[PDB]
Amino acid sequence: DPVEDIIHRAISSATNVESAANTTPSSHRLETGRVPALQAAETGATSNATDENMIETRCVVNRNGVLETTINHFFSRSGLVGVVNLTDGTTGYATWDIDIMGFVQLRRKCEMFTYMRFNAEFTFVTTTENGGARPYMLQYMYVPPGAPKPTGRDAFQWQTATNPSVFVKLTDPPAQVSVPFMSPASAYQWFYDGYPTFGQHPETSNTTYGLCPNNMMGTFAVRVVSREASQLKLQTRVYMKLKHVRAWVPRPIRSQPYLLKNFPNYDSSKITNSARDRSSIKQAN
Amino acid sequence: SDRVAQLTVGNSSITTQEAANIVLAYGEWPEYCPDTDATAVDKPTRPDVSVNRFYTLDSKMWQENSTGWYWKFPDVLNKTGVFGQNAQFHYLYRSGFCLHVQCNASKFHQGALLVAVIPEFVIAGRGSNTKEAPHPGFTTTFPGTTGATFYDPYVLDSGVPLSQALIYPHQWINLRTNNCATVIVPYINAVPFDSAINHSNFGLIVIPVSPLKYSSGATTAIPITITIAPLNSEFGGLRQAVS
Amino acid sequence: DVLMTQTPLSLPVSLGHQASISCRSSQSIVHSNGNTYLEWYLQKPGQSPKLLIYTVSNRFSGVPDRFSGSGSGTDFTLRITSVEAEDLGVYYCFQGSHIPYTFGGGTKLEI
Amino acid sequence: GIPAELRPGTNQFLTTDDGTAAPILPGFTPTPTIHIPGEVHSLLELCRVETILEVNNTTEATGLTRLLIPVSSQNKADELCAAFMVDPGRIGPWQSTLVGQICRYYTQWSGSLKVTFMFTGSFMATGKMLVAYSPPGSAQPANRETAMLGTHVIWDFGLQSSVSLVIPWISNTHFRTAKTGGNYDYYTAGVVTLWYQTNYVVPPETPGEAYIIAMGAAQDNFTLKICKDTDEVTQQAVLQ
Amino acid sequence: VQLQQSGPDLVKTGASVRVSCRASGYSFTSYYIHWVRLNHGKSLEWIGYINCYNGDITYNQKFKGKASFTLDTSSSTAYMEFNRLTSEDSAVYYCTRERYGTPHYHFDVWGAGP
Amino acid sequence: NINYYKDSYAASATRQDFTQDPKKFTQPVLDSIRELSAPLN
Ligand SMILES: CCCCCCCCCCCCC/C=C/[C@H](O)[C@H](N)CO
Repeated sequence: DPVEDIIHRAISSATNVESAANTTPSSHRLETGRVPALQAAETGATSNATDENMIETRCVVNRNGVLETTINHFFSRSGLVGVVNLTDGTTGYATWDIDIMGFVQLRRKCEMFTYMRFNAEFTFVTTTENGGARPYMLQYMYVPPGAPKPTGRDAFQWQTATNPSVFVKLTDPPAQVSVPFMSPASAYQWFYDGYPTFGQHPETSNTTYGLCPNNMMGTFAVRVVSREASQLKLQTRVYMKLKHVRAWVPRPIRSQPYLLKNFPNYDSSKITNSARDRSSIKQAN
Repeated sequence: SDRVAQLTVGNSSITTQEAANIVLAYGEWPEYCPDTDATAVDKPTRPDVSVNRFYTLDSKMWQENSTGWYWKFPDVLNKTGVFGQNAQFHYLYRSGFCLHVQCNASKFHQGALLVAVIPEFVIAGRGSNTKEAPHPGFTTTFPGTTGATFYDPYVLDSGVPLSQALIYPHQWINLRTNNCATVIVPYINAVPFDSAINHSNFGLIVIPVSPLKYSSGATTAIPITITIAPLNSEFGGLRQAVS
Repeated sequence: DVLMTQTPLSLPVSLGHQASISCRSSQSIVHSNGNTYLEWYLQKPGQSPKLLIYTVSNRFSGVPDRFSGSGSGTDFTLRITSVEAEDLGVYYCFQGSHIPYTFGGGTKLEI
Repeated sequence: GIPAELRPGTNQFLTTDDGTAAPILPGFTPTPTIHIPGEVHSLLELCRVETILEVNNTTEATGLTRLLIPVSSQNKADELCAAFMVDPGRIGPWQSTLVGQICRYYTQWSGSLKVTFMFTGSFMATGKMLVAYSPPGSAQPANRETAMLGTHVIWDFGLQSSVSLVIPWISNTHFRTAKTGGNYDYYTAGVVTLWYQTNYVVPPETPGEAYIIAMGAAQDNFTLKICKDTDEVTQQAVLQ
Repeated sequence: VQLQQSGPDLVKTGASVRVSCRASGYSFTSYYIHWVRLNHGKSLEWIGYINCYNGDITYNQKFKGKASFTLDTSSSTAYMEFNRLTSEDSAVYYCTRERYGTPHYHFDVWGAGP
Repeated sequence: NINYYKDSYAASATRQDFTQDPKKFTQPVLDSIRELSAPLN
């Protein structure tokens, strides 16, 4: 009686997997009309010709483990993400903008997935640059985006009124913290197409391209607690272990070498192949 | 009874007689925004028939020595139709897509394309400096309605080799079996809604793998079109016009 | 960068040894694949130049067993054991890491 | 208090261990999740996706021509078309697939494989192609009447355009250490030669070469064991 | 596999020479073409390279504005040279070949001389 | 299965996942093909 036309599911199903799949026996087939080997790769779906339908197989109960391939145990190994150099006696402190894109061993793994979400866990190993290891005091602050970056060796930002701080010596075992998930979006994203602002974007060199604002996570500052300026050189080696991780939207793996931190350039003068060359096509070794 | 298929969205059907199948992307239908996800507190203004219909782009020619082509979505629709006048006024944006690529040939031609859908597709510069440093222009990162060409199709302008690029949703256009390919993509993004002019979500790619060969006397100009169409799109957050 | 072939005039005797070297260089290991390039080149005075040892050590096909070359860091050597009546041209060294590709000066042979 | 002596293992720092550590932000509630499609749960949903091999990795082919194997109308029968190895984790054709880039983060693979072929030829051109496979021990086979002893699937062109050989798991050990050399040739797995069955017959005014694209994947009982750190990485700086 | 340049012609100040070459015996859309000049009794110099598919010209910085390349699809090179000659550029202009995907060595074959 | 702090992100690794469903990456087609039939029919 009123206006009528105002009134007018998925495909995947999750299955628990404990071991690998089994194998059921078979026999020979002499019959037309039921062909399992022929496929069609144009339809985009991969084939599904299991080996019970090609060759005569035997009944094999399988007991291997599929535990060490889930992504919780795949990322939970700690690798280097940064190095902070400290020279004293000539400003006194040192800063490091938090960016895990720097060192290549953990960059290449974390680009397999597009949107991730985890909880990090840091560890700061600190050595004098000649293996001396004498006992001093150190202070590691953490400046969130907006707080003033400290300017001098003894300015008034080093008071630790709000933001965290870790006091540790040189002879103790290295420190360890547990940073939670700190993004304003729902998930960290590594690949952000699109300019960050509005306005008008130039033709020659737009350095704003692809800068994701959902990852600008601050600064990590460190000085040596003293009044008199001591005279020593240092390095720290900040390691990172991921945990409780969840990933989304897989993508292929980088194959060309890297050139910059923030930007994914390559060098088109010389492109390296994937497979190293052989003599002809008609021989194996 | 499985080749012939007719897709009808809005008021514009597409019939075909030599199709293969229809590929969902990651197995989930494009749906609206449930109320455990929405963060805007103003009512979204969803139209239904005005901006859900097939728009046809411009047809590139495929020759002997071609490299590739690529478009960016939803950049390509910001000038045509009512959808071009609801992505300029409105700040937010949310939709799905439903692609379709025609390329027909005779029986004595050969060759094969590769139609893919790559989420968060970044173009990289091509210079061996380490700081100044090269960067892609504005007419390359957002090509418009035409769509530029690849310079290096073997590494996809990102240092990603082509042989591993079947992990994305894709269909083949093999010119002996089918002549059209269809992908249906849901909305893949981190934040629930999205800005419409800067953050372009994903990018279609057509790369000719086995190149076109034909004997003497056949017709030499084989063109390639695209036919996209949004699905269940809703907008929100009105303001003045910014192109 | 720049290259310096250290002997612009080396005068060997047949059945003797040579050491043509370019001591002056930069790091020259970049292009980030490892693989410092540093190719060598003959030039017989009537023809086009030809290849020789193409990386630091590896020989190119057709080059005889006499042409041996090694080195590391910023030091690079050629060592040939039997100077024949053909190995008489001019020797060049071509680096290929950085963008302005440089060929160095040269090296003569006369006896 | 309670008496507690200490142990060896004190004051060390093992990387791959999972223990607690003191948080920095007390009382923190993160930004809530929303539904995002396409979630993975393992790295065995990424080994079952067919990608493109790189079979024509010879001296004279450069670029997109590397990905495909050429066929042509031969003068005789019995001829050979291509040949490669089965070793995910050895340099050669498997280095440009998702199996070859994941089975280098791990050691000791297992389970079956499969290889899918696709023919990109014309419409009016037919033929047949034997697809052989032979377990190790000897060299690469010589003529076709020797390579029809192993597993083989005879493939015929038509309206369909794919056959998918399932390379079985025939091995003495339960795993295979996925490395080659001299002493590690005890873990190799034989050759996958393609032979012309009859010929490639073509009507007049039709192009006279077609191209077979080879693909590759993994089956359902595929497991990996020990996580190591890979070798295809390259750096000498800090990426300034 | 040969690279056949043009015949040597002397040109005074204020013209272009447009020295060509022709790739003979292989697939021309799969190789770079460099350009190397040889000063008289002196060292070699590099000019720049043309990529035979997708264009992509790159020079030195000592030769910008002059010697702007072109390309032909009928198996022929840039055939290009300096617009403003001087008195010292009576050199010999070679042309070479380089594989697209890298084989770890450059400059395999060589051309003639003008 | 123990946690000494009163926050949830400071704990160790949680329980095993043990679930997977590869049909959203192998075969995401509408007309579901079977194993024993001609797929373009
Ligand atoms: C005393 C503790 C000082 C160290 C505190 C560090 C807290 C910041 C860590 C947040 C997690 C890493 C930041 C985000 C990760 C990647 O860098 C970004 N996603 C880059 O895209």
